[PDB]
Amino acid sequence: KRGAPGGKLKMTLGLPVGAIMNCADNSGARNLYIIAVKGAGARLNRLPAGGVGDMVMATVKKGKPELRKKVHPAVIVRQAKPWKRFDGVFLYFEDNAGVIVNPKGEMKGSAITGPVGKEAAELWPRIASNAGVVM
Amino acid sequence: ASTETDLTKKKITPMGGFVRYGEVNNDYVMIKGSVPGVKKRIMTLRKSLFTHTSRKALEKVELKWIDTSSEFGHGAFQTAAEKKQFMGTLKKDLQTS
Amino acid sequence: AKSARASRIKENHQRFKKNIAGPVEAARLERLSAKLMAIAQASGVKSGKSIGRKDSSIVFPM
Amino acid sequence: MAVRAQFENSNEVGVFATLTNSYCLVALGASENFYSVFEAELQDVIPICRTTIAGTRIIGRLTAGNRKGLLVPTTTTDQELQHLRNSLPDDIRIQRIEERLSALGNVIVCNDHTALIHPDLERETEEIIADVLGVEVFRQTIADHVLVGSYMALSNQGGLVHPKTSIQDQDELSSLLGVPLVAGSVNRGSNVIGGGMVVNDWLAVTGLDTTAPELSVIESVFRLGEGAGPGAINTSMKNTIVESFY
Amino acid sequence: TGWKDIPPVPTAQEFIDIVLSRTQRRLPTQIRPGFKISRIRAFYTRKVKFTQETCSEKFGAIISSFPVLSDQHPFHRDLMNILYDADHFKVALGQISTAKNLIETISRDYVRLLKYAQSLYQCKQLKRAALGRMATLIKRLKDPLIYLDQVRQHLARLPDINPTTRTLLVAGFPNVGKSSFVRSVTRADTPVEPYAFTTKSLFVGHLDYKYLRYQVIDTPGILDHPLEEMNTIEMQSVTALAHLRAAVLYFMDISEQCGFSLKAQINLFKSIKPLFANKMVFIVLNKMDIKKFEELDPEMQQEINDLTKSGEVEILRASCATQEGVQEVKNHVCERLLVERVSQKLKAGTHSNGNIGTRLQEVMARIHVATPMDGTTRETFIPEAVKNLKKYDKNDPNRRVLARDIEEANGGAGVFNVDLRKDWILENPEWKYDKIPEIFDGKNVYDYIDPDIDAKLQALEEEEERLEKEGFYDED
Amino acid sequence: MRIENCFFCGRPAWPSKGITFMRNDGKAFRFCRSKCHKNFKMKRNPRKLKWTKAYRKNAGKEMVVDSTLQFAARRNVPVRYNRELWQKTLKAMERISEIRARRERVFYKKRM
Amino acid sequence: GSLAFLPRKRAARHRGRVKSFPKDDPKKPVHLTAAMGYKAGMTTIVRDLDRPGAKAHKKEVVEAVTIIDCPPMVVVGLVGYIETPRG
Amino acid sequence: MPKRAVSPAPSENEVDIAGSLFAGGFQAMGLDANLLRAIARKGFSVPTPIQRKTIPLILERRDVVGMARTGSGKTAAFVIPMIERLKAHSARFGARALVLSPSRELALQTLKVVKELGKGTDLKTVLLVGGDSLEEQFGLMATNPDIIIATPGRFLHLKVEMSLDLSSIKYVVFDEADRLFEMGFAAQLTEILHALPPSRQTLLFSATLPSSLVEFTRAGLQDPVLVRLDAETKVSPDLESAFFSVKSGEKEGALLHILYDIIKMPLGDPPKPTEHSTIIFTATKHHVEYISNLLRLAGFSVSYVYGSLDQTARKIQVDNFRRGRTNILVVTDVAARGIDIPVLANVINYDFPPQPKIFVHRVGRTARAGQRGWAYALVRESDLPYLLDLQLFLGRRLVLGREEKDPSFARDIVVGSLKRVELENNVEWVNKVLHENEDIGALKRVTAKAEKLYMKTRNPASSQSAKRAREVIVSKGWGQLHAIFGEEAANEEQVRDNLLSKITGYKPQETIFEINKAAEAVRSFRQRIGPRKKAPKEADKWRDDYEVRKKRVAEAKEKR
RNA sequence: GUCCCUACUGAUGAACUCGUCGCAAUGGUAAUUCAGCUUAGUACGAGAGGAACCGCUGAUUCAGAUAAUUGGUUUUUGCGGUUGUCCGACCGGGCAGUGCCGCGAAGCUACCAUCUGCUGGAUAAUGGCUGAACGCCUCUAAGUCAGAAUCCAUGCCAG
RNA sequence: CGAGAUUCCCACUGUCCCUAUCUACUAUCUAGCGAAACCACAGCCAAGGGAACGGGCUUGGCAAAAUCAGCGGGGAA
Ligand SMILES: Nc1nc2c(ncn2[C@@H]2O[C@H](COP(=O)(O)OP(=O)(O)OP(=O)(O)O)[C@@H](O)[C@H]2O)c(=O)[nH]1
Ligand SMILES: [Zn+2]
Repeated sequence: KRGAPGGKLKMTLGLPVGAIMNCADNSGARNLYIIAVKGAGARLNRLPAGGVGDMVMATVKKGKPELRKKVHPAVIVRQAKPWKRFDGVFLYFEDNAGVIVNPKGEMKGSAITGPVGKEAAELWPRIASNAGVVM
Repeated sequence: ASTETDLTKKKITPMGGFVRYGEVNNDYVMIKGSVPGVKKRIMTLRKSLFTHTSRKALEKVELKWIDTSSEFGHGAFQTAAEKKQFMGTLKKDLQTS
Repeated sequence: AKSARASRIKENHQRFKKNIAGPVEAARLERLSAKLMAIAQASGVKSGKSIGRKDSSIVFPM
Repeated sequence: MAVRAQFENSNEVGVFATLTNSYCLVALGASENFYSVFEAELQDVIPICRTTIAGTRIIGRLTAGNRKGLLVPTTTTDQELQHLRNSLPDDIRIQRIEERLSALGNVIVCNDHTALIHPDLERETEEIIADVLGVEVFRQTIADHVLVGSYMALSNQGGLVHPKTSIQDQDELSSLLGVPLVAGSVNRGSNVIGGGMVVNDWLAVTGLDTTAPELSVIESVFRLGEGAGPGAINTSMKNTIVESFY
Repeated sequence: TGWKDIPPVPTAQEFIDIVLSRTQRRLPTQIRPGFKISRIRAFYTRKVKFTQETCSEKFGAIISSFPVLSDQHPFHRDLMNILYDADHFKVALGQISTAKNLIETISRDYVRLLKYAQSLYQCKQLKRAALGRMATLIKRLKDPLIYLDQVRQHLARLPDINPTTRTLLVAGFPNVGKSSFVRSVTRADTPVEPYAFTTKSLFVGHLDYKYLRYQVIDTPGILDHPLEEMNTIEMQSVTALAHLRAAVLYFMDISEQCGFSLKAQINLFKSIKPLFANKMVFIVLNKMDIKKFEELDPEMQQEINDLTKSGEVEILRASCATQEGVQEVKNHVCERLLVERVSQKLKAGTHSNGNIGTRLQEVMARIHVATPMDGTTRETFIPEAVKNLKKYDKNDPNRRVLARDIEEANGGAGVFNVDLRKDWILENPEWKYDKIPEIFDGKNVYDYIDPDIDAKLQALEEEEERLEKEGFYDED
Repeated sequence: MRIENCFFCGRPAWPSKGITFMRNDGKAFRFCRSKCHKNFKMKRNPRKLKWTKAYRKNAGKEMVVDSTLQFAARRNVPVRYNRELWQKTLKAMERISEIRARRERVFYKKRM
Repeated sequence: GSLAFLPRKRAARHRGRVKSFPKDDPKKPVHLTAAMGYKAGMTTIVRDLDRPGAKAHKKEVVEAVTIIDCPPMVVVGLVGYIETPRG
Repeated sequence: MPKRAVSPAPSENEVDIAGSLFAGGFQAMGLDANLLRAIARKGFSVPTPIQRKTIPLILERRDVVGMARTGSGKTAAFVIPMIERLKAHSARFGARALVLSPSRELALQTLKVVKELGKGTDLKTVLLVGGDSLEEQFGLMATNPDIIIATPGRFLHLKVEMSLDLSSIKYVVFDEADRLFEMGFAAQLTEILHALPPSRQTLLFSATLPSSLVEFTRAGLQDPVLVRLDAETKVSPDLESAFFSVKSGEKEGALLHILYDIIKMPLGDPPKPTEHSTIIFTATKHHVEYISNLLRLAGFSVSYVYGSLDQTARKIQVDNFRRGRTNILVVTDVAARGIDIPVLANVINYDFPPQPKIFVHRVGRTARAGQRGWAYALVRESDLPYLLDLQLFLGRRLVLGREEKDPSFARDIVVGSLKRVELENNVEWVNKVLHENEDIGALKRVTAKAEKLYMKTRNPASSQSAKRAREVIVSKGWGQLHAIFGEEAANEEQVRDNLLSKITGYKPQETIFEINKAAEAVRSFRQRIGPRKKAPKEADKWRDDYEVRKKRVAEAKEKR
């Protein structure tokens, strides 16, 4: 199966292609570079945008020398762009954060720093498992 | 506007009346979603030409409450009673009384 | 994906119409017509029973 | 007796469910396969509560509790608290707690006797945990991982622990708990035991991708089946473990 | 993993028809004499280049997709060699390369010719001539395509074993009962028809043995030929027996019903003995029910015991007809195989040095059992109900209701609506199916729920009565 | 559904009203309006701001004490359903509402 | 834009023509097919969703809903149409 | 997206010793007293052969092309005579010495060497690298340095911006010219060469001599003298060699077998190189990552250094290897020529080099100063022709399998097969890892695609090499055991494999289909193959630190 | 070696007495794809793996709408603050082609928000029924059944 | 107020866009005055019209006054 989440409601996607977001897990990366969003449609002149709970291709531009300049899938966990939730609640995060994930769903890291979105936690079970704060 | 969940005796019209329309005292129809036209305009309701093909129809609806805060601003007081109770007494009202 | 006008989808929609929405809309219109009725009840030529005349591009002028 | 079941298609039955001695909580789903598997394993001996916490699917990782009580976070609503209270019998206490660590199942792992908490847990939260759950609490990490509930699981008969835990760490952990412990893997080697499975005193539910050797070692450690396995069975078929896990 | 994902290859006429169909259909086709000569040559050279490209891509897919004989495990290389002559396969897959390369050579040749073409008829005849060259090349390639299609079909319909994994081979003379044994031990369909060469190919099944996978292979059989002359079926049999690192079972029967003398089986087994010397081998006396191990002659017993004398051989009895000992023999042989595998695994990592491997450290970490120093066992809460309820059985008619059956009766996944009200437990039953007030006068009814609120209201009313006596609302 | 209390502005924020912003250490703020959202973003002190309910509270302008104010508290232990309990709660809600109205009036009366 | 709605024309009548009514069969009981009101505005509601198979099933859902003020309508006439080869 | 986005970052390391067609103390070389004192303070007591051979030529003012590995002292070799020629700061406006280096790190290293060796002199040295302020570089040029150390692109940009006159430059140095050409600086290098006056002394220091570099030197240098690091191509007699014919599906397991038994490497972190010093040279960076991860899973102390690796990361890895914190070093070719490699004891080439001379360089990387070294090769059927080109280049007799009882592993090229039992067990464990952990499987797929691309992009062998490769494959020695496994082994496998040789040499009588039109085609085909005979924000009153922030704003306003 | 005519659309429009409610010839015509649950770890399968129908729920693109709620925009110059200048000073002013800074209604908006997107017949490849040519046979010759996102119309827009 | 403790950014470019600032250029209606270029006669479309010649002509499609605003079709080497 192609790496596109299934069963996701609409939201205000706020992470375009080529975005410097900060890293969440203890893999060692300091930031991830959104370069390609998996599952985005094919529209000309439209920059693919991603939201919480979507696996996005990421490249470590700043990080530990072991993990630097490395491309692997990663899923968005926190977005500072305001989005609404089916209980009619508009919310947004302080930063833009994602955790490095393999295409099946095994996260390279072990602990997730900071809070975790309910959308990411619900769409991916182990993010809920290894996430210490989800709100 | 009162629903079984909240026994708050109020009409469908929020605080201050509808903006640019007024206050309704009649039978009214509350329908989901955005609907073509603007305020004061005649709206023609009619039956569907064909029998329905989804559970969205013949899905029974149970309501909780209806937003009655003033739409003329970013108000959060549904009823004048709760508003005059929460704000307390004001000097102009005290001088009038 | 099958088109909205596909024969299979049309047949399934007809089955749904005849088996599911049918009785619900029937009972709905039954109570509606009942309330309609509640609200509603809430010489031949000289009498007008025989229909007469009131008060030509089909035939050529004569 | 451990059965392999899928919530929808995910093997993290521990993530989508919390199971204790006197009750078991199942998430609301489009289907009743998962609830039906639990009732099949438990034909109405204890209540099965179809619960949602804070409008979330992840009840297993968003609640933590034992027989004596259940703990749910601030984020849940009054409707859901009333759901838990009314569904749950009178013998069982239910409490909503205010913690920066919302994942209560993750930061809290507990049994009818003991409990383990996150290193950074608050003192007031610790004392409310203690008096609500009627258990004693230690502070400990599992293989240098802070999420004890996800990375490890408890049962009064025995426990399964993070695979990479050192021998000395496992020994001290087993001594402080007072129950037998074994380090092993679940869900075809998934490192997350607590997320992978949920276990009560007399049965277990795992994912389908769990292999037969780890199913057997789970049986032995948790004293399931006929109780023939206290772990001496694991030592007897060590050879199977050696070949499979080499 | 196998070789089924090998794309089909067409015959000569087919490949010509499809290649010419692509070059006809996928490109513009109309050109005019009034058009510029440069555009004419561009058109025709584009046609030629497209024909080259499609032919080259198809031949490249074919070659790079067929298996590379001398990079596979010796079992695989010799098995595909006996099934399919390796030298001849290789000369075929050769001709096809040389043919494709000649296609590209002709491609450049006619590209220069078209580039220096001077007229529409020039381009006409040049393109016709080039496409004729490729057509004739495939026409000569007619037979290799058929051969490669046949080898593709079989290599697709070829059993896929794992030489490394725990394996048990079953060998012997034909009609001894190998197929009967393999059907008894595993869930694999092998023809049990009673004629000499019933199975012309290796058959494969699988079993579980204390939660461990084993693969059982049934081989066709071997006669008294001294391996210099053989049928191809016996050759694939001996290749399996020689290159499959596995436990070996040799099935022989005391009754000569198989059609070979006990001396004949003895000679065959001593002939194949060096091929099995490294391994563990198990001679199984089948059909003991019709002819037991006692009644045959004492010197026959003596020679079979002299065969037993060696230390890497074992003797077992079995009767596949009634399944007298199939479970016991499989249990025992696989147990010894498991013990040997454990020994090898220990040695790999116990190699001389003094430092244990990281995998070995992990396996000790896994096998280690934790136990409290105090030696106390916590008291447990198992209830008598779940002690004496009945086990859940799907075929059982007098069954529980099940939420699944309620769902299926009342619709399906998206139809049935679950009702938590039936699961609600309340003091007064008709409490259920009642709405619960939530908000009232803009203040939360739940947040203001509290027991003894009657007494608290009485206290508040006393306080208000005291205030009223104080005149706490008078105007001055 | 539960009527939130606005952090900065104080007022009883309603569903579909206001925005929610939570900060990574783990704390969530519900803002009734963009006005209070922006006032909290700009690092203003709600104590310093005069229109804020909590300033009106700390200044003593809005009454601080009394059993009615101890009645308003977030409850943490749930209770089994009972029509009688809920209906006596509702009549108590009316009774408390008139309590709060009269006592706010008289508190302002002694303020002036 | 869509070709079914172009060229962009003004509405000839401010009211709005119904054009098509539901098909008639004699078997149903009698009923009117239409009604009129006036768009007053919209409000917000929250609802206990009862959509089986939905992610937000049995959860609070916030929606926007139009209010149409609908005073009782008065019957003042009947009309009889005949079917003809010209409609 | 960024998988081979542009190209495999390590392309190849092409060398052309045909560039040879171009043609004991410091006090004995008689340098100035101040330069001698600076050298003594730096600690250069005995000159290494590279500067011992080059400095007299540079003092004699001859153009120099120097074949020298990194770390031999090339920077000192071309700076000492430069300082000895300069001897003072010139009052006339105009730069006199120019050095062009690929990267800013190497430029900084050269700058540090220049400063340390010219401590005391009034020479003005400048650094012009990318990322620095153009205004600062303008100011430095206004201060008029005598020595310039720069990258080609930045130097060209500054020259174009300032209309700089280079007619006063008499000393030109090209540091790491092969790296310059690999990075593609050739166009602006030629532009700078054209801009420079003809009357200049040119030095070009490189580890390798590609054909493009040879052409550039021929076009731009006036009678260049080629100095080489002594016997860099002469294979040391103390080098022992063993080559193993291995299949692709068993090849990782064969590498593990060599590491486990042939070397008897300890597993785990080790308790100045080590006693084992296992280095592995591969073809692609994907191969480097795959092998490194597999070996760390196996339990080795592995440091990996590949071509396009981050500078700090490569320094940390090289430091770990040189200090003995790791025992294996995994490199292809580019990082190998880039980094400083100490004396090694074990060298293994995973992917066989295309060029015998690349092989010679990789085997001269070990067995130095009379110390014995070991070299193991993994050679496939496709890699055999390159092995044959290598044996022609080395002039060593070929021993296939066990044709000789005691072949000389140092003087004779000995090729054999590895032990079947341990080979199969390592293959099994490799397959188990590949099936279990998905990351390694993804690495396997990407390194397989990279290997396929490398097969397409690799330089081809000779027709005759292909020929006697066919006859070697026909010969029995290809499948026989290597001579290192023991005469008792030879005994057992000779007792056995002979009937196994008969099995492998089976000519089937008829195909199974012969056992239709397809069958008729097969029969006719058979008859045919019948063999031939920033100020703070304005203070807000409501803000808590209102007065403090107002004070900060006032202080910033006063500072301006 | 260099500004003309007119088709078309929209908005108007003279006379047919003015107005209301209608009909519909004609012209255009609109929906597309993917995903998840169940079926189901089932059919199949030596293993590995592994479907489809029915039913349900979402998402992409396109199209027509709308501002309940959330961001954005402030000749509402609304409220608060504030910079320097001169009129000797207060004063109120010119002042900075509307001074700047905070919050801000209404309106307008947003792939930065929400809603909606529909049914009958006839067909093409093909699969058939009956049955001649041709005493067997045959989907075809006569008669005829099913069948594609196809076509034609309804639903929709103009009138 | 706490040496208070912790977190984010700062580079260059002979690269692109936007916003901010400067200079310059930009303005409508009604009254009154009031030209010039150009003009054989007029301009719907399709096919045909030997000579790449169509606005005439043949056969058709069709064809309803008059304004304002957009819009696209024609005019040898
Ligand atoms: N009575 C008896 N007959 C057996 C037994 N095992 C095999 N047979 C006979 O074997 C016959 C079938 O041959 P297989 O079972 O296939 O023996 P095989 O060694 O596989 O040889 P093939 O027939 O060529 O496949 C049956 O008809 C049986 O009569 C046994 O245990 N008892
Ligand atoms: Zn506010």
